[PDB]
Amino acid sequence: ATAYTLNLANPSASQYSSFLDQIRNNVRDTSLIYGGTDVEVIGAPSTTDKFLRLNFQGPRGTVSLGLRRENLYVVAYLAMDNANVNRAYYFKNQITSAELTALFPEVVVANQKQLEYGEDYQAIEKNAKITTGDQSRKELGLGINLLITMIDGVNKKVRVVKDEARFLLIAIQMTAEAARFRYIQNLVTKNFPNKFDSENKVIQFQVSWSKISTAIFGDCKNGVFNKDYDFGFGKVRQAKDLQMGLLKYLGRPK
Repeated sequence: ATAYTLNLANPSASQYSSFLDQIRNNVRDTSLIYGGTDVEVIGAPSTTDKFLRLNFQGPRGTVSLGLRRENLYVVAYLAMDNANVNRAYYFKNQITSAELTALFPEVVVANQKQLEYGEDYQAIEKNAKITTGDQSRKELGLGINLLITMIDGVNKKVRVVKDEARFLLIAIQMTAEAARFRYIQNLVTKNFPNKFDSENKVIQFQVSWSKISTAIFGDCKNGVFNKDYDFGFGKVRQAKDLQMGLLKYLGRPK
């Protein structure tokens, strides 16, 4: 229903940051305070407003992303094919035809296609056909200019799973992940708008969202963890050092 647009025609660091804040502010429950921190926390699941639409506006067209408001998981994407026909591709276990019709009204039922692979990084990465290093998303790098290049691969083009998968990897990280982790946001704005190398720390943050959220929710007092934690990149005792942007909903603080 609700939609936010990122103007990639005339991108600026401030616009990107405000865009992420709009996502955070949309899904958060301001009454939720985890571990005595000021970090935004996603609110309880809604049965009336389940999805959020993100529009990547470019000079040659617009590609859209659909995310679940309850956890920021990707559910689908919209892009015009080589015949300028709007088409929506979705993950079966994430959304239905009726909901997809409401999310992307410009796409007719016949043009709704269920993706052949899973929504997890592993499944998408295998279809991305990355041939160097560990062959994971880390090998693609990050950045505004990279996102623009990836969009060109799906915008008004014949669907190629390799290009589609690569677009999803970058789009998910530049939106959902950047919303959750300020460290990721800061890397993007620091190198704005250039493409740059990703890091082990970037991946380490992503795989430990739940662990980090659980730690702040139930083992943290006034921003200080009750015991040292290590999520892969070193010992942390203060939640502030994690530079979190959005915590997973785990219920209300006890």
